[PDB]
Amino acid sequence: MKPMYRSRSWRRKYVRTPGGRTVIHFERRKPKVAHCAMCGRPLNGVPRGRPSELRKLPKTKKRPERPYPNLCPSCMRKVMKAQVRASIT
Amino acid sequence: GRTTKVGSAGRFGPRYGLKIRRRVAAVEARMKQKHVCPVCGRKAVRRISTGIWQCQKCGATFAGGAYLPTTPAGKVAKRVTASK
Amino acid sequence: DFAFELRKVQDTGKIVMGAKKSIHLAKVGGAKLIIVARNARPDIKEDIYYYAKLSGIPVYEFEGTSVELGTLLGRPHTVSALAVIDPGESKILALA
Amino acid sequence: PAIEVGRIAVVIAGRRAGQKVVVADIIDKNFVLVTGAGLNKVKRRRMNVKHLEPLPERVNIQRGASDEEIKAALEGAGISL
Amino acid sequence: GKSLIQQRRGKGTTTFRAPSHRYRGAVRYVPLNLVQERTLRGVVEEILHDPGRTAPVARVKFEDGTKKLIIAPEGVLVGQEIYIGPEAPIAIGNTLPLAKIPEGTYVYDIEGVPGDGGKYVRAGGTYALVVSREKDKVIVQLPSGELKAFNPMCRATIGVVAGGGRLEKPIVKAGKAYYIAKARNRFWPKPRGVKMNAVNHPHGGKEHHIGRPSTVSRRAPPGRKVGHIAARRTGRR
RNA sequence: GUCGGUCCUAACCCGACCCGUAACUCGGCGUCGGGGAAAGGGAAACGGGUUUAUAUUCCCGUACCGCGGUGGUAGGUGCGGC
RNA sequence: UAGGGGGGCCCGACUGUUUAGUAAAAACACAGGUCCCAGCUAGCCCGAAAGGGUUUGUACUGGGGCCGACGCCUGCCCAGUG
Ligand SMILES: [Zn+2]
Ligand SMILES: [Zn+2]
Repeated sequence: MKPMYRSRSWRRKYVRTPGGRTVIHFERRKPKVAHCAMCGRPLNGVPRGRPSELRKLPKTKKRPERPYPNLCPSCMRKVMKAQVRASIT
Repeated sequence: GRTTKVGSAGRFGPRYGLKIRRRVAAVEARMKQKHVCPVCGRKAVRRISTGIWQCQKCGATFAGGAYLPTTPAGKVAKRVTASK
Repeated sequence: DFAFELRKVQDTGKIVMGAKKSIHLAKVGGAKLIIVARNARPDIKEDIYYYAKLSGIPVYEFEGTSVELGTLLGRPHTVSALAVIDPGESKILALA
Repeated sequence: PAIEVGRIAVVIAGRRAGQKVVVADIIDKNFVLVTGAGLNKVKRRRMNVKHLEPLPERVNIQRGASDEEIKAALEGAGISL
Repeated sequence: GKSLIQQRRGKGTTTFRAPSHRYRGAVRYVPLNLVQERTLRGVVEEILHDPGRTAPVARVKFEDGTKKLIIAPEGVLVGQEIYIGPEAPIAIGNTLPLAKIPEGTYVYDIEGVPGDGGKYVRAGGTYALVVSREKDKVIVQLPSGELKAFNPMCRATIGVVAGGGRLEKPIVKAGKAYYIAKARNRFWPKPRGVKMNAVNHPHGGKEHHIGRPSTVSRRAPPGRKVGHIAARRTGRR
């Protein structure tokens, strides 16, 4: 093992080969899930991945269609209601 | 629990002396009881960090004392500026 | 609120306690009076005041707390909002 | 006042969030019938009353009407969607 | 001879310098040349621990968008609105000029000269009390007991600093003191001068005693001010 | 092309302007700019064979990334669900 | 593979550190006690100056000395030196 792989940011895994070798493969770690701006609660409908993984997805497979996809639904409804009630006069 | 005299300072065992063990135990016992919230009235307030207190139920987060949510001078200032 | 008037409602008429039910009755209709506690969530308070000022239902603001309402009633829990549907033998609507 | 038939409201959930809508009928305690009425891209669909915010505006119609019959009312009443 | 610790500190080496890259930024109010007569409004959006401060700090967002740090008062809530200016009410957390603050009020974070950003009464649990107002000076009682006059246009904030009672509990262990000192790169552990050699300290020598009065004149040269510097008295009472 | 270096910043360092010094290849300095990690952050390749001695680098098989084109379509001007 | 045990006395409260290569200790440090300077263009300090450290700090703070966990206590003297 090289020093770059003695580093615990590489998540080693053991894998048996079609030739009977049983080698070690190295991969980088996955980033965590998107969180709400107001409450810090987790979001739904948003996939996890590194940039190369996210660039192999279309636009509509990355976020929910509804407005304000960066907020949890309760906070979204708060925002829409406040807009409405300020659009009265 | 199953100690006559020592409390949280039973982690010390024999060491560091009476005065210091007693004081640590008392401060920590008064700190680790659930306190009344100033927004909802329920007993669900705990210390996050030195000077920072949070309620588990309503989620209310406020600044206070080191080992208690209120201080005497704080209560006096509240009373006086409520007068004026 | 008055201990005796609200307890008389409790035993003579019919009440529906809880903020979700109160908001729903203020939105659709089917209530006579709505009582809200001072320190209740501003979200709930705003929704109630809006829907009831539209529907035409009177709202009384109880100066005490949600815990105190709950205990006033025979209940071990918060009662932040309350809806009087059926009054009886009491003068509770006379206080708004 | 109520969720009266003829009431104008905004949707606050889903795709069609930020859009006015006129109420047409009432199904259950929780569900009502809302039409976009072809002013805007919303069809004749049952919706929950948690998902609508009612506006003070109103319209003269009957309990259960049609889409060509509502568009009229908004002709003169003075209501754009 | 050889040098003292107090002389090596002046050189400015890593052994003595504060690790302020670890801290949250400095704490200052808002400049007058941008709060002249406007009475700005802000909302509290976070309360934070600061490693170089002894007091908790709060993050305030203002209307334009500008975010800033303030020293937090005992009682302030996340989601609370504060006001900075001359026509701001008298309420815990608001910043006003001394000329608009009644007598008897508890005050913190006082400026020395108007516009300097805040200098006085900053530590956990401290408070100052307003004593007298006049047209040329406002007299305030500082936590040392001392009465001091300020210009009436100097700004202060109303309430008490948060984080009091800190010293109610013993440190107990040497390791806890290790960490507390490392947090601000204080010289720890501390040596005694009477158990140093004579080349190292004006005390010092194999018989471990001060052999001359420990009171030292205010006019003594550097390398010689150790013990009790210009003491008016010594002892118990 | 796919492994590492060539990018980013950390603690820190340097230059110009500016100030000091009888002066300097000396001492400082906020700012402007530039540097600073082959175990921190950071696009993309795996298995089998081949040589006396190289191989995730040559060969066989089967893949991926970036840039640039060609030709069609979704969309612009579309929908299902409270 | 795998503890010999018990009773008295002196020092140091304890975990920790020390004379690389004749001293590991009863010496150092430690929590804690108490005294001194200082309201900030401060107090203490580096430097030939310019500038700078404590300072992204403000008396529940920063600097300077002596004793050294805990318990019971800490008497008299300001003529002399300071
Ligand atoms: Zn949210
Ligand atoms: Zn609460």
